[PDB]
Formats: sequence, C-alpha cells, structure tokens
Amino acid sequence: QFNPYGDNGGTILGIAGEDFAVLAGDTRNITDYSINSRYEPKVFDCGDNIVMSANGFAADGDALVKRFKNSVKWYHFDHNDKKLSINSAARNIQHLLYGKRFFPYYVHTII
Amino acid sequence: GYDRALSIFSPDGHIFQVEYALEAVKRGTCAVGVKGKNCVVLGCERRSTLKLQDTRITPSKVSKIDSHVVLSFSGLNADSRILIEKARVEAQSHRLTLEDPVTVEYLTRYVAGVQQRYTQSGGVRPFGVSTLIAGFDPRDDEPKLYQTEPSGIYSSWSAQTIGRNSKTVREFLEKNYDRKEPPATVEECVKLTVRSLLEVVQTGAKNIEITVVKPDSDIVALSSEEINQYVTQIEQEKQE
Amino acid sequence: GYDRHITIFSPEGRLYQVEYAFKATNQTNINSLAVRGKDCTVVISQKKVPDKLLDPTTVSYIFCISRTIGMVVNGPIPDARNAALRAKAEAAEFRYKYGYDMPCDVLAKRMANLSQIYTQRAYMRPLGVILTFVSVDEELGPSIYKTDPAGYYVGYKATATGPKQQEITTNLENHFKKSKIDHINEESWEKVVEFAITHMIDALGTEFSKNDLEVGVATKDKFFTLSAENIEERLVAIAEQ
Amino acid sequence: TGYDLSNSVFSPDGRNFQVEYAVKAVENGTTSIGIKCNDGVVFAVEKLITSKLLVPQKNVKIQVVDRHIGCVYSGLIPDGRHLVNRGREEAASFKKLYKTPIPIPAFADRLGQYVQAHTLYNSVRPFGVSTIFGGVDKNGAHLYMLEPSGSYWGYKGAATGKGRQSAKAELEKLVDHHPEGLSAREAVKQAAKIIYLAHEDNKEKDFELEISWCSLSETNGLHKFVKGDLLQEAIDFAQKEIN
Amino acid sequence: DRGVSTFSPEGRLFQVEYSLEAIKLGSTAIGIATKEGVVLGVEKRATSPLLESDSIEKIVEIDRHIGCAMSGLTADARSMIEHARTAAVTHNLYYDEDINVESLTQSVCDLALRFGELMSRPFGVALLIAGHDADDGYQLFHAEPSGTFYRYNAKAIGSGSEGAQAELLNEWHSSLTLKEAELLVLKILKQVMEEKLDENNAQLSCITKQDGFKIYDNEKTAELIKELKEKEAAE
Amino acid sequence: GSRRYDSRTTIFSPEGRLYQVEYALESISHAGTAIGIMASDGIVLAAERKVTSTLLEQDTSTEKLYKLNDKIAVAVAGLTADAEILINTARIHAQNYLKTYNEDIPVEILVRRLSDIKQGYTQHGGLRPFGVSFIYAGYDDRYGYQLYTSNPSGNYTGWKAISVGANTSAAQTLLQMDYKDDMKVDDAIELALKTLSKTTDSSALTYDRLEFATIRKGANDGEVYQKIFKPQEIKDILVKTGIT
Amino acid sequence: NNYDGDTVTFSPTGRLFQVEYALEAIKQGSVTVGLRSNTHAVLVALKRNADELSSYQKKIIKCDEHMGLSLAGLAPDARVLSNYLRQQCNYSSLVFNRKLAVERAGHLLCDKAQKNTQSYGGRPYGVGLLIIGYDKSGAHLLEFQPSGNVTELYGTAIGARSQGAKTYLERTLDTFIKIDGNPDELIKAGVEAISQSLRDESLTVDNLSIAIVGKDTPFTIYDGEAVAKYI
Amino acid sequence: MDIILGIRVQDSVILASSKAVTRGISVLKDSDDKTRQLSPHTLMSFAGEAGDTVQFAEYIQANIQLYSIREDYELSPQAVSSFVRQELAKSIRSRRPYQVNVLIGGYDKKKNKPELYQIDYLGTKVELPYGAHGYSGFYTFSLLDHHYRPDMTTEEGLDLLKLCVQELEKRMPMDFKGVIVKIVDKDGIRQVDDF
Amino acid sequence: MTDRYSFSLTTFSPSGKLGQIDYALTAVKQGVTSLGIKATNGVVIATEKKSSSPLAMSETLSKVSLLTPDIGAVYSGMGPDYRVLVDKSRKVAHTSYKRIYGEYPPTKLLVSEVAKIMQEATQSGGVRPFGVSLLIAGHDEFNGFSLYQVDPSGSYFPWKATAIGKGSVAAKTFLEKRWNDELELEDAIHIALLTLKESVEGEFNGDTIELAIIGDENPDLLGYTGIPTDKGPRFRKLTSQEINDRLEAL
Ligand SMILES: [Cl-]
Ligand SMILES: [Mg+2]
Repeated sequence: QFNPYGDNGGTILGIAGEDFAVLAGDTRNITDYSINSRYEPKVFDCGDNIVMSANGFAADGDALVKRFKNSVKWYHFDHNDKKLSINSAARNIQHLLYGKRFFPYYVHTII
Repeated sequence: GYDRALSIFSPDGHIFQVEYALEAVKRGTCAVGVKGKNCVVLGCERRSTLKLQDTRITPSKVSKIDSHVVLSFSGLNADSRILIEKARVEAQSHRLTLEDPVTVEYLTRYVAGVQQRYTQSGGVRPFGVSTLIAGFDPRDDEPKLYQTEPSGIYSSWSAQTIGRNSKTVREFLEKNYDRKEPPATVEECVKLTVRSLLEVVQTGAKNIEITVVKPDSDIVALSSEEINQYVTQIEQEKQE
Repeated sequence: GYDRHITIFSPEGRLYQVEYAFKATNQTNINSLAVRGKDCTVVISQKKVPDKLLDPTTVSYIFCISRTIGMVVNGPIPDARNAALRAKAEAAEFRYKYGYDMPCDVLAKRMANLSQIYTQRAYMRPLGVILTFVSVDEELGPSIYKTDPAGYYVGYKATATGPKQQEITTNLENHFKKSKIDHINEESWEKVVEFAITHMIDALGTEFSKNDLEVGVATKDKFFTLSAENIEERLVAIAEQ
Repeated sequence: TGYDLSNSVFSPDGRNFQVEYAVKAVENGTTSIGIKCNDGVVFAVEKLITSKLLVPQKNVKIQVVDRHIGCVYSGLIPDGRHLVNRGREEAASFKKLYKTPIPIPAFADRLGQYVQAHTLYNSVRPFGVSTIFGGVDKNGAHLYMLEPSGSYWGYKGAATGKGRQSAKAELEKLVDHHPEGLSAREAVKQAAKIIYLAHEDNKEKDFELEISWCSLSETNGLHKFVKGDLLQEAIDFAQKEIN
Repeated sequence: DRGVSTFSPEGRLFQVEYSLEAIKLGSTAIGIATKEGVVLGVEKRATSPLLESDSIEKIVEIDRHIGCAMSGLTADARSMIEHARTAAVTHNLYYDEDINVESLTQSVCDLALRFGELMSRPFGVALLIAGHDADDGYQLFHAEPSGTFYRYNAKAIGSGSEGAQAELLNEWHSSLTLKEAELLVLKILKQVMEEKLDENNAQLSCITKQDGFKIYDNEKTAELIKELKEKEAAE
Repeated sequence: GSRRYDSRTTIFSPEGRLYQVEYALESISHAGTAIGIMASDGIVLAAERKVTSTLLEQDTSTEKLYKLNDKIAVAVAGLTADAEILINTARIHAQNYLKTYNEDIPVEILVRRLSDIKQGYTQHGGLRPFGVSFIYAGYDDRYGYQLYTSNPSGNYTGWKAISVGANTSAAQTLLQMDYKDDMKVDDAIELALKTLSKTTDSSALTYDRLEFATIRKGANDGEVYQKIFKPQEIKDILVKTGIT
Repeated sequence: NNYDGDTVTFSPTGRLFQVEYALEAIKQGSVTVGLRSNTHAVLVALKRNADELSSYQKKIIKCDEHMGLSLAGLAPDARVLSNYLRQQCNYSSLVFNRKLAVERAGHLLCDKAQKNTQSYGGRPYGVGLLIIGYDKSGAHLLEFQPSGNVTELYGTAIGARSQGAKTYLERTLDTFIKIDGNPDELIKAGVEAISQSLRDESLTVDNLSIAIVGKDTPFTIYDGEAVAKYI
Repeated sequence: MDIILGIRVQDSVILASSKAVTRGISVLKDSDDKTRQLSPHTLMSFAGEAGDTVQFAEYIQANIQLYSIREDYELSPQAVSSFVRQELAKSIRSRRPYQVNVLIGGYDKKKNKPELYQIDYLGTKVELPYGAHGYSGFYTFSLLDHHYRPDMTTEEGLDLLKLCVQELEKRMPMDFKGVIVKIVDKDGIRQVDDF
Repeated sequence: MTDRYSFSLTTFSPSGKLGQIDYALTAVKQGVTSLGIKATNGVVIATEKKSSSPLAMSETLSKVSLLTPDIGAVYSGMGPDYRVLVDKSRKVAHTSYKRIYGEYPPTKLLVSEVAKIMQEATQSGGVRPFGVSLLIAGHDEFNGFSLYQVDPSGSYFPWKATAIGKGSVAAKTFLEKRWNDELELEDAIHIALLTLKESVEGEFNGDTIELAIIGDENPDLLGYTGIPTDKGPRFRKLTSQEINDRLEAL
C-alpha cells in the first residue's frame, strides 16, 4: 500500500536573547540509510524579520514554508504593507497546520 | 431557479415592491398593541361581512410563538403563517442551543431579519405583512411590545396600531396614552385597547378579539361575553 | 407581439418562429431530390459556388452520417453542420448501446423528436433546415425519410426539397402514375442516378455541368458521394441517349 | 417588428438579424488575409499605427494554435482571442485522446460548431469576428475562413475587414494567373502587396505589416512568424508595386 | 423593464445611483475625527411620539476599537454589521491582533457590488465607520453602496448632509479637542434637524484608544446639549 | 435576455393586490358550483358538473369530488388538472403523517399544508398559481366534523356552510337564509340540492349533471363512513326531495 | 437607444453600447500617466478628493515585486482586476518559479474582461488600467480598456483631459525613452507630462501619486512628503 | 448511563433511572438525571453512548415542544413514541447512528390510561406493563413476572420498584449510585425526592 | 448561457382565461378529425390520414398508436407533439406502474399520467402547452372497456362516443343519433366509418383511413405459447384490406 509520508532527518534549534534570536539547522538531507544532499537548507528568511524552519518530512516542510511565505505576501496586500508581528505569524501558522488536522504535515516547526 | 430582482430601486430612491407591500398591510384588518405597567394586550379587528363562519376552527388572529411571546399581524393572512412558522422554529432552536427562551427583542429581530431578506433576494416578493410582537423576557417583569414591517425595520412601542384605519386609532392612542403613567392594571389596559378599536370597528359583537399576556408564560384569550362587557361599559360612559 | 419572437402559441394556434425557420430553409437557393431504385437509394442536390476564391471541394450539403446512412440538408451551412454532427453522434451511440446499426427511419424519428423539443422549449431556437435521410435498410429496403423544423417526419417513395420543390414533386408524381409502381425499376445504381438527374433537368429546365451537381448514393452496407468525374461520366451517359 | 433585438430569433424572412449586426462589426475592423500556396498557407494583417507611442513589432495580432495552425481575424479583437483560446482547448483534447495533431478540417468544424452555438440562444451574443485560419496536416495544406453565423468554407484565398473587396479582387487575379500553384516565398511577398493595396481603404493612419506562414518545405510544417530580412524583403516588394 | 447591473449613457450604474437617492431621504449622521478621538452622532427621527426612541439603534459597535453610524434604509445595514463583526473577530482569531480600520471598511465595501442577476439589489444605506489602530491612529470612513470608501476628517450623511458638510468645512481644524468635537456634532445636528434637538431624538458616541467604542447615555448627552446652548449665548 | 418575456407572476399592484391571484379567482368564478354543508351528525358535499353532454360516461366519472383519505374528502372548483396535482400531494401528506405518528391526520393540518403550497406559488418561483378552490369536508377526533375552503392565494377559512365556483354570491345568500345549527344530514342534503337548483345556469337540475357525497357517522358504532353517491342514488335522492 | 439594454445586444451598425458606456466611466475618472525608458517604467497619477475634508482616492496598486498598475474609473472594478492579477502573478511564482511576463498579464486581463461582454446578466468592467513592469525582456507599459483591448506603449495617459499629456509624450518620445539609469529624471518627465492635463488646479504634496519599477528597483509607490521633491 | 426501568400501573407510569455518570475508572457525577420532559404528560428516559444520549433526547424534546406550540395541543403518548421510533429507525441506517435506548412513559388524557413504551436504538418499539434496558432486564423482568399485578396503585408500584433497585444493588457489578424516580399520571410529571 | 426561462409562459389574463391553453385548443380545432366509439364488447378509434404529399408513404406515419397491449391512442392537432407524448406515455406506463406491480396500468390511470405531463407544460418554466387533444381507448380486467379524451390543459373526460378536431361539432351530432347501449363491436365500426365519411373530403378507403380496435384477446398476435394466463393483446390495428371489406356493405 502507498505510504504518503517519509522521514528526511536532520535537526533544528532556536534560541532567544535579549535583543536578538537565532534559528539554526543542519544542512544534511537523508532517506533511510542514504544521504540525498550534504547542503540542502531548511531554515528560511520569510520577510518581516521572521525566520522559519519545518523539520521532518521535507515535502510537507517545504509546502508549509511556501504557504507561510505566501501568507506574509497577502498580509501586506490586504493590510496596507503592515509588518507581520511574530505573535501574529505564530497564530497564522497554527491555522495552516490545524487545517490539515486529519492529514497532517509531518513536521516540527520553529519560528 | 427563478432569479429575477423583483424588489429594486426607482429613480426617486424608492423600492416600490416594499411600498406596495405596505399597501397590502393598509388593506388588512386592524390590529392594536397596548402595554401597561405589568401586562401587554393585543387587540384585533375581524370584519363582519363574513357570517356563517365557524369560529372554533377558523385561524385565530393572535398566534403564540412560544409560551411567553405572542404575534399578531395586519396584511396577507397566508404570508403571516410563513413568518409565524419560522419564528416558532427559531424559538425552539434558541432554547436548544442557549438553554434559555428568546427575548422579545431577539424574536422580533429575527422576524424582521426574515422580512428584510425578502426585500433583497432574487425571485421573491416582500412579505405583505406587518407584525406586533409582544411578551415578557425570561425571569423579567418589564412588558415588551415591538413592531415589524415589510422593509425589515423594527422598533419598540409603548402603544401602537397597524392595518386599515390605523392612523385614526394611532391618533386616539397618542392623546389617551400617558408615558409617565401607563395602564396600572389588566382591566385598564384592556379597556384602553377596546376603546381604541371602537373608534374604527363598527359593532363590539364578534368583531373584536382580545388577548392578554402577563409575566411567566401567562397568556389567555378573552371570550365574546368577557369582551362584550367592556363594550357595554364604554358606551354607557360615552353618553354624557 | 412577443408571441412571434419565441416558440409559444399565437391567438390562431400558430408557431411563427417555426414558420420563419421554414423560410430559412430556402436561404441557400438550392434544390435537392431523392429517389429509390430496387437495390439502392439516390439523392442529388444542386451545387452553386459563386465566389472564385472558394475551394469547391469543401462546399457540400451532403453528409455521411454512418456507414449505411446518408443525409442531404436544405438550409444554411452552420445549422446543417450542427444537425450533421448530432446525427453522427446519435448513430454511433445507438450502435454501441443496442448492438446493431441505426436504421434510417429511427434516426429520422430521433432528429425529428429533437426538432420538436425546440418548438416546445423557449430557450432553444429551431434549426432552419430540412434533413433528408437515405439508406438501404436491412429490414425495410431502400428508404427515404425527411425531417423539418416543426418536428414532422415521414417516409417517401421519392421526394424533393428547395425553392422549386413543387415543380420537381409533380414531375415525379406524374412518372409514378405512369409506371404504376413505388420505385425506379432499375438494376444498377448508375442508371438510377441518371434517372434522378434527367428528371431534375426536366423539372427545373436547366442544364448541368459536372460542377453544378452533387450526388450521394446508398447501397447495401455503404453510403458514398460521387466525385466530379463520377458525375461527369454520368452526364455523358444521359447526353448520349 | 423587434426581431433584431434578440439573438436566435428568426425574422419573417428567415434571418437572424443579430448575426448580421455582428458582421457589421467585422466590416469595421482592419484588413486581414489568407493565401493558400503549394505546400502551405500564408497569413497577413493590417495593424493601424494610432500613435507614435505604439511600440513597433510588440502588439502581435496573429495567433498560433497547437504548433501547426495559424489564426488571424478582423473585428472585435477580444472576441477573436476568446475563439483562439477555445481552439487551443479543442486541439489539446484531440491530441490527448487521438495522439495525432488535429487535422485542419477537423479543427475548422470545432470552431464552426462553437461559433454556431452562439447563434442558438438569446443569453449569448454572436462573435464579432471573421476568422481566417489554416495550416498543414497529413493531407496537405488547408485554408479556411469562418464567419459570425458559424459558416465556413475552404478557400484558395480569403480576405475580411474594411479592405476586403480590394483584397478579394487582388486575390482573384492570383488564382487566375497561377493555376498550377503559388510558392510559399512568393505568397509572402504577394501577401505584403495585397495588405499595402488594401490599405488604400484605410489611409488616414499609416500602418504596420505583420505576416506569418506554415509550409511543408520552408517552415517544416510548423507555424512561424516572418521577421527580419524576409519581412523587410517583402515590405520592399510591396513598396515597389504601389509606385 | 431593464437589467439590474446596467450602465447609464453617462457611465454610472442605474441601481447604485438610485440607492444614493434613498440615502438622501435617510436621517442625518455626522462623524468628526480628532487626535483625542473620533465622535459619531445621529438623528434618531421617531415617526410617532408613542415609539420608544431608545430602541432606535442607528449607532452600532463592530469591535472594541471600531464603531459605526448609519443612514438610509437602516434594515439593509443589519447584514453589513453582521459581516463587519465577523470579519473583525475572524481576523483576531487568525492573527491574534486588532484589525485595521481601513481593512475592516474594505471588507464591508466588498459586499456592496455583490448584486445582480448574490443579492438582488444594492444596499440602500450608507455607513460612517470610525475607529482607531496603532498604525494610522484615529480614522473616519464613509462607506457607500457603490463599493467606494473615502477617509474623512469630518463627514455628514443623510437628508441634511450638504448643509452640514459646508458647516463642517469651516469649523474643522487639526487641533480640535474631543470636547470641542462633541459640541460641534450637537451644534450641526440641531441646525439640520426638523424637530428640536434633545437627548431623546439625538444620540452621541465616540471611540478612544484608552476606553474603546462607547455610546453615550441620555444623561451624558443632555449635559453636552446644555453646555452647548450656554456657550452660544455667551457671545 | 429572457427578462423581456417575464410576466412577473409574483408581484404587487400599486393597490397592494396580487394580479395573478385575483385573475385566478376570476377563472374559478366561471367553474361549476360546489357546495359544502356541515350538519351536527355529518357533512354534505354537492357539486354541479360543467355543461354535460349526453354521450359522457356518467357512472365511471370523477370531476368534482375526490377522496383524500378515509376521513377527508374535497370538492373542486377550477382547473381539474391543477386540482389533481394538489390532491396527490395531499394524499401523500396524509400518509406521511400516518406513518410518522400512527394516527390519521387532523383535518386542519392537511388543509394548512395544502394552503401553504399555494401560498409559495404567489411569493416565489415566478410560476403561475394553481387555478383551484377546494372545499374540504372531513372528520377527526379533536374538532369532529369540519368544513374548510382554500383558494389560489393560499388563504383558508372554516365554515358551517359554504359555496365555491359560479354564483357564490347568490348561493351564499340562500344558504345564509335557510341554514341553522341543529340541522341533520338529511336536511342538509335537501338544502344543498335546493340551493344548486336555484343558482344553476341550466334549465333544470338532473341526476346526470350532479356529483354528491356525504360523510356520516352512519356506520356501526363510533366510526365514519364516506359515501360517494352513484348515479342511480342521485336519481333517487332527487325524486325523494321532489325536484324531479 | 433600443440596443443598449444589455451587453448581449449588438446595434444595427455593429456597436456594443454597454461597453461604450463603460468606456465613458474612464473619461470621467481622474487623469493618470504612464511612461518608460529601457531601464525603468513610471506611473504618475493625479488623485481626486470628494472635498477638502476627505482623503485623496488612491490610484496606484501593487501586483507583485516587479509589476503594478494605476486606475481610472470605477475603483472597485480595479480592485477586482488587480486582485486577479495578483493571483496570476502568484500562481506563476508558486507553480513555475517564474515571474509573470507583463505581456501575459495583459492577455489574461483581456480575456477576463471579454467574458463579461458576451454573456447575459453580467456587465463590462467600468475601469481603465495602466500596467507597468520590469521582466526578462526589460521595462514595459500596458494600457487596458474594459472592451478587452490591451495595448503595449512607450507612454500614454487615460482619464479626463488625458489628451494633453498624451500629446506631450508624443512630442517628448525621443527624449524620455533614453533616460536610462536615472529614476529622478524619468519621474520629472512624467510629472511634466501630467501637468499638461491640469486646469485651475496644480500639483500639491497630497495630490500627486508616483510609482516606479526598474532593473534594480522593486515596484514602489511614493505619496505625501516623498513626492515633494518633484513639485 | 446504564440503568433505566419503567413500570405501568393502574393509573400511572413510573420511571426509575440511575444517577451515576462514569468515565474510565472515575465516577464523574452521582446526581445525573437521565430524562427529559417531552410534553406535560409524556416523559422519556434514556441510556447508551456518551453524548448521543442527551443530544438525541433534547432533539426529540425540541420537536415535540414545536408541535405543541404549532397546534396548541398535546400529542398522545402513542403518537410521540411512533415519532421517536421513526427517528431511531432512520438513524440506524445513517452514517453514524444514535446509540441510544429509551423508555417513554405517558398518560393519555383522551383514554384516561397510562402507557409505557420500550424502544431500542434500532427502532424496536413495544408497549409493555413493565420494561428495562441494558443488563437490568436480566434481573427485573423475572422479578416483575412474579410480583407485578395489573391493578396496582402508584404506592404499590413504588414498593415493587424498590424491590427491583434492591436486587440490582445486590447483584449488579457496578455502583450506579441509586436512582431518580419520576411518576407520570393525569396530573402530569413529578419527582420523588426521597428514594 | 443556460435556460434562463425559469418562469411561466402561460399566465392568467384579467378575464381569467389561460391564453396559451385557449390558443392550443385553437390549434386542435384546425387539426384533422378523429373519433372514438365504445361498444358493449369493444372500443373503436379512427382518423383520416391527411397525406402531406402523394410521394409520401402514409403507412410510415402512424396517427393511431399502441401504448400498452390493451390501450391505444389517437389525436387531433400537432403531430410532432403527439409523437413525443406517445413516447413519454409508453415509458411512464413502465416506470410508474409495470416495474412496480408487474402488470400493465388500467386505462384511467395511464390517462391520468398523460394528463399530468400535459398539465406540467401548462405551468412549468419556459414551455408552451402541448397542441393536441388525445382520444385514448382501452380495456382492463376490473373496469372493462373505456374511452377517454385528454385536452391541452391536462383535463380528461370519459366518453361513450365522441369526436375532436376539424368537423367535431357535426360528427358529435351524428354519433348521438346512432349510439345506443346495446351496440356490438361490428356495429360500432360501421358507425365509425359512416361518421368519418362526412368529415373526409377526398378519397375514402383503407389507405386514407386509419382505424384500430380494443376488443377480444388475440393469441395469434402474442408471439409465444405455453403460458395459459397470457392470452394476447386486445389492441388491434385494422389492415387496409379489412377496412375495404366493411366499406362494400356500407
Ligand atoms: Cl427521442
Ligand atoms: Mg426493545
């Protein structure tokens, strides 16, 4: 039977300072016991000083980041170029993820 | 589906189908609502060109929407049934989800919303009906009387009338009803309602219907003899 | 008077849009004729190519509906092609559903029923065409069935359609009074085509070259149209007699 | 009367006045032609230069369908584009199911039936274009002209728009003088001349020439635009003939 | 007859222009924007003295930071308000923030032209939408049934609008206090109203950053009416 | 588009009337008269057939009087075809109620639903109303014997005696004259026939031009019987009252 | 006259009156100018106000980082069409990782406007648009009309008294086309062009609206004190 | 949910329903009323799947109350039971059926007779002198076969019911936290507060 | 696109007339005469075959149609409308009756279904009424022989005998004089031919006249043997030869 999910491995890490924040991720991409790429980035600048990573199944991860980046673009169009605050981004991402509650994006997301 | 915009604007800014629906209300039998200190009374005209009627089974002019709210009307009788049914369904639906019966304002607002929707929906004409909605909110003793009309506007009234020759009875109520001191008792409120209908009706025999609503779902319709006593009393005081 | 614009009854029980669709039939100014042999059914039609810039091979009012059924139209080409495409689809679907080739008369009925719907339903206009269906039916033999914008249809011993239809009709009537039979008593289809052209010449009073005519022939298990040279061969035979 | 107020209504003549009114919009438009040749077809069109501010070579009117069919039209330009968009869908579904690219007669009837469908109902308007189109298929070269009624025929030469009568007359001379046939490279040059001659009926604004062609030998059976040296050569040929 | 979405020869939609005539018949509504807040005031216009005037609801809350006043066929406004309230709350759910006043107005105006042969006719009501957000501050918008909206420093709509707008032209400046604006709405309403202005036939409201949208009590408005009459007699 | 040809069947006049409803009532006023009379021990339904031909099959015919269930019948005035659409709907509605509650439908409920269907055709859909007026005669255990009428407006009312169709003005004046509350079925039968006999546009009232039906409790003990009269039974009842 | 009740009816001379009446709504709209060089493309728009108390109606809308338009006529129709353009630009990016060509943008607007002119019930769009953009073939300027007709130009203008600016640009064609690698000078030429359509009024700080796109310049709009430089 | 009983006597119907609401290894509540008044002289007790029970009961209650207002008339117990059965009979062939069993106790005012209807989640209706749903019946039916008489009074019916509850408290595995008892008669519905 | 005619094309005029029904009845008046006569042991239905052209084969055009084995139909008015009604009537006899009860519908109920279809064309959106009147003859076990007329309104009436179309007024008068309740089937065929001669102008023979009966069961026309209960169709169309035999003893 066809299995729609896969595991592309890797790991990510976010730390917050006083006047800064970091989001780190390794650049390895795998399937089973094989290396697909040694440099395939999964930490992205999404605009409005928001960085994002969705680690796990890379297809779902890229889909989610792509949709959020697009959500930022339409937020500008619909609300007079207003800056999307980090708390507002977080809530928006909840709705993206929960929209697929019964066929989930298999990923751990950090912004 | 039939899609035609029947209700539309004219050059002078009027929606003629809504205004012609008001003319149907003007043709309908008179209906009056008077609210007292601890009650509301709904009075209704019944035209006397119809003899050989069966009053047991003939549809009554005042309808119960729930045990604590009533609805009378003026205009097209067939149209009124559709509004009454929808209101009754919404009353039970409100009890089911909110665990509390409707307020009179809420029920009025719903009926008024239905009427409005038929003024900007394709393929339908407006309701040729204006309603008087009266009752008491749950666990409340303040009397409520509201009016609706084909356009969809609604508002609260200390006393009001609708239907044929309603302008005459509204004239009567405007001078006879004191805001500072409403009818203190049930008798006073019924009498003022009967008096106001006697300006227009003809005879006080089987032409007047009276329904009294009191707090905590206490609604009763008066019989012929009970109403006839008010008619007999008013006429004797008049000869002066 | 909006009862003349859509297909509803007038005070005298008439459908004016149907009547005006009949007048559209003659807009091309072309006359058609159909006759039956023993083994065959022949249909002929005038071919008029006024513009010199036209490719004359593409100018046609005869259509091959199925392998066995042929159709000639009297009316404008867009409506003719509409009717032709639908008849082709109907004949193909019939074969698929019921396992045998659609008969000429059954297709005629089906197209007539479709035409009827346009006379009763308001949003669809009638097609301004008369459809003459021909075949050699495996049960009924040589067959001619004709449909019109009213949704009427009937079988024919022979028939004609167009502006000068009445002259051709009476010409054929008088022949069948004389011969005392329902068909052209002739063995080969070639001579039935010769009969058809000869009687059209007599009725219309005009002579024809090879490019002035268009011919369709139905035999058992195939319907086919004749080329300019096939017609020219046929015209030579008539002339030498 | 009132028979002309609604599409799909027969007049007492047996005519659809709304379709005839759409023909008037076609007659108002710029001139466009089609020339059938030995192993292909040539298309050409008049583009009126309304202003100096129009970018030359960058308001293309001739359209390609699939890879082997060219379409040009006169009248309401947007209606033409709508028809080509349909043509492209029809050609794509034909190739999808039957593998082979759509034959030109097959393609002609697909447009014909679609245009004819817009004369059947009062809820739609007829097309305000006459469309000249064609190309090369398995059976050789084909040229067609399609009208607002849905009527179409095959043509040796075709013309439509404001200068149609001038172009038709010039086309009729080519058919008479070349019974064996005209070559593809010749037809391009003749197309330029005929557009320049047909421009006499629209001579207030000066114009821009646009030519395309399909040819089994010259373009390998595909639709291409005539540009650069071959275009300027055809313009110079046309300039020499008017003087 | 003729189509609902038809253009006139002058290039205007018949039905939209006719709905504008209905709005002129409506009761007056005035809005004034300041740096201390936005004030909204309306003429109630009771058709009869028996009608309980406090049940006339022509000023309405959309969210805590956005208020709304109406004029024309006021029954038509119910579904517009319902849409505005849902749009405001829905945005807060999706983005964990207050929604911009302009964005709310734009959402309401998207309903306006969703009519034809969707609803059967345009709305017969104009709206004054007043609010505050962090970005553009205190704002007043006029939302028409054409689908167009303009921002205004001050604006009047309804039967006395052209007279009241000319008066607002002279009186408005960029340094108006909230108290000054309250009196100015009452002043201009009293001028254009048929019946004599009091607390029962006119209603005031405002929106401030600190306290949000508030409809004034009849007791509060009455004191502002009394303060206004004294100040006009004082010179 | 199609707007041009729309009659607009569901609009108000300037006076506040429904054009198509008024014109449908005008249509009904030319239909054969139908009378209903309610007695204390039963109900009579009488109806005059529209100008009969001598070659019409009379015994196997049904124009005016239709059975809705075992306890309810209707008399028709107007377009018979329109009436049959509504009758089949009413017959179905009665069986739905019986299936749901295991009880025969109350008369008013059946009447209200049929009247609500007619109402719909006057407010939405852009279709012509049904050109039909019904007299409903029925019995249930709540109100006993009941007579109602409904008309194309979808308005219905209850009656002691009523007429629909042609010459109702004259018919209603004669009923209003001779009707009384303690009346029996056999007396009501006589009143129904006498009223039709005077209001008829024909020369003389005969058995072949009449349909007749009674709803009595004349069965055995506490149960209702519907009697749709046969031709010979109408002939006998016409002789018995002394009309022929 | 009898043939202007709806868009589905041709006149006897072959005209669509509802489309022509929609065209009339553009002439009533405020003036807006478009022009380009080889490196940049500029929109200049005269904004209109209801009165002195009102704001000035925003004429310029951004469609992508490399494309946007100015409007003249019904502003809600411009919002519908610009929203459609945003979606088509966005579809091209997500599906093909490809910036939408300005020419394809025009083709898509043409076809969308056309469908409204051939079907019963609907109406034509009542707005004209000037689309500017920088794509893989350099700078572009388009003129959209609600008949469906889209045209690529070096410069143009639409709205009331647009003939004045259009004549100026027709004279200045040779000068402004070669303003390469100089944004401020190309805007100056556009501001001088729109000045030829002014009567009684002049260009003030909250009246003028300028937009620019180019080689190393995303589509950006200038209003308020940012346009004071060019008065 | 679990225990619901019903006994029809001479002049009344008595319904007894358990008070426990259990989820997992926790008795969440010990005072739960597993009944709804459908009309002044008709009471419905219910038991089955969590959520479904109350959702179904309240849905029926709303429909019967709607009927009462519309017709200004109380539906007979027989009529209400037939309506309820049909709803369950529809439900069993739905995508997700109501897993709810009910007893309907009513006093018919026209007949002057008490009536008890037992309806399971499939839509299986029976009129009975005494009824029970679930495992309760396995004890109570045989007990009532012995001790029940058709001419009993309400007080005799309550003692007969006490005998059932005692047997269930003795032999049932689960603690059902006693019962709420309600009586339906000519004067309507009332609750016995001390049981 | 799409059917935008969702409104009635037949409406009430101020006088109470339904115009399109009246105009449909006018179209029936213009139509060729057809008639029906009921006997004690059968029913006869008959009409003239008005040939559009002498080249046309009038055998291919059937004005008298079998609906079920025991029910037949004839018309006056518009032939195409009749043809589609016969198609719908045949189908409804199966879908709404035979596929449910395993037997053919009785005459009155099939008539009722045809009437319904015709009523719907009087009230539904975007359609005109049918321009025909039908005469439907049939037999069934519990009602015996019967004859019905169906009009454009959807109204139907049972008849002992009647006529519709061109010369119906005179033909009805003729039938009144000749009809009695003791008529045998052969006597009813004789009268049908006499009545129809009055309205026919040109040729009067078996090739210009179309006539069918509803009579005794015909085992020979069943097509199979072995089931005793199946005894064959009661509907039989008289041949051209069978008509000419009765025209000699006329
Ligand atoms: Cl068919
Ligand atoms: Mg059970």
